[PDB]
Amino acid sequence: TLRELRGRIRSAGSIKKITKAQELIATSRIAKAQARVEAARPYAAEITNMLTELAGASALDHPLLVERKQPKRAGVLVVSSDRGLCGAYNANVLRRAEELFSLLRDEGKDPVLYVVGRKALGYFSFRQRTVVESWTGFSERPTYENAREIADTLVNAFMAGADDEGDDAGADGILGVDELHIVFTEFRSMLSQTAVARRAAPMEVEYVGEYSFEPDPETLFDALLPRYIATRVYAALLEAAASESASRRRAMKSATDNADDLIKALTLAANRERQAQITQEISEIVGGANAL
Amino acid sequence: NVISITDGQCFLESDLFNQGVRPAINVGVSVSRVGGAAQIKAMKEVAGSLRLDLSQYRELEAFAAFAS
Amino acid sequence: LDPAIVGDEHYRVAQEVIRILQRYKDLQDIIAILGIDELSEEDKQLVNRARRIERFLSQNMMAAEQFTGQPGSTVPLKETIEAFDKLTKGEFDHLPEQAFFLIGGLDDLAKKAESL
Amino acid sequence: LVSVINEFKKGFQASDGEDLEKESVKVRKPAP
Repeated sequence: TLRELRGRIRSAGSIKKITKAQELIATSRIAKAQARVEAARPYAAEITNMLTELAGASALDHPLLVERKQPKRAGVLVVSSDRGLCGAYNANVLRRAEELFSLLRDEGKDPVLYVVGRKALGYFSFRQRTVVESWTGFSERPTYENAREIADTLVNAFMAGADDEGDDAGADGILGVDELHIVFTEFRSMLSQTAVARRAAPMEVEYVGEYSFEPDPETLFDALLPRYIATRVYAALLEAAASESASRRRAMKSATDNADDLIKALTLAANRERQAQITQEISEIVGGANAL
Repeated sequence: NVISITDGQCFLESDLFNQGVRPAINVGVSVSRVGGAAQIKAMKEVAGSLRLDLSQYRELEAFAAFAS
Repeated sequence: LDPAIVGDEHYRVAQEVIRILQRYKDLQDIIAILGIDELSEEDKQLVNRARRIERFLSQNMMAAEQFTGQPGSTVPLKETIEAFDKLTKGEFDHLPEQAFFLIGGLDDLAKKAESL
Repeated sequence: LVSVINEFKKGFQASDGEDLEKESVKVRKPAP
């Protein structure tokens, strides 16, 4: 037939135009994301220097510095995106999460998870697992308040495991967690993006070898640590968004490149069919005319 | 008709020639029904599994943009 | 092919294989441009199953002895239906795809899969 | 007929239904 070919040609052309426009828009957004991400370095460096200098002459004792004596359970947090067409970004994140789950399964500890993003939330919803809480709607453009509240909730959950023995929550009243994990993706290069999972719940000290504290040094230390946790949580989001957009661009590029060849092949088929039809018609009419 | 009557064929396409390689021989289509008696025993012994390796290389090259 | 002549299990297996292959053929139109990313996992599982089951139909008949330089194989139909029922269950998704290319039987299947 | 349907549906039952990095803190003090 002929009409179907023309319809598919028109549809493919429209699709190619739309994909090209989307790719150009994503390439435009990449620069703004890169400009935004690199603005948190000075505060992080100064807060790290402050914490190190304060803890240098301070006592080493804190619930975030001490460990639970028993392996009860371990929490985990998984990041994701809020839109599709991202490529293998979600697949890589989920595979890293699954391999981390397999690694923690060897210790017999039942894990608990927190999810951010609609896609991963739905993917785990289809699967049979528990979700304590879900945060959605701000992956494209993050801000400090969400990171602060996430850090506060996670720190409170960690603090709720002071005397959790067996199934007994103790004086806490609620069964708590004993370990936390972070899974995300970093920004190695414009074309290098690898998923990374790291552990950051209990702090640890390494001596590298070899002021005046007006308020209580212990009070300053205890007040300062949550700020450090919140700053790290905030620093995660910008890298996540930049990696997501960088992964997004190539998908549109390859989509347009693959869409062109369909147009080419359909054009060839249409031309062949037209030639066959006209030659058949002329053969039939001449054969009919000559017979008389 | 001609490919049906004869046995074996060699395919030459414009894509590789335009790319820059002068001898333009495809690896996934050119199959010859000739037996192994044509090649000398030394030739058969020294060279083997070339076509499958080239086919899998032509399959892998499509993902040169993803090294992860 | 009819349940009057052949047992019900063979009929059910053939029907399920036909359904899976037809659904994959239907999805072929969408998958050919964007890929697997746009589709949901509820169809990703079917895509993977269809790929593996279609790759499993390959065989090395003895008539290629003068081409591939390998002996042939024979498979009784009971083993065939058992293996296809096992594959349609979906247990064998762990193994890599390239294992099933030019394989003789399920024992050879497992040997090749574990040897790689 | 609808009463019989309700009675049967009440009677009837359904058969269906390492690689881990760690974040630390640096102290200038020599190791004790």
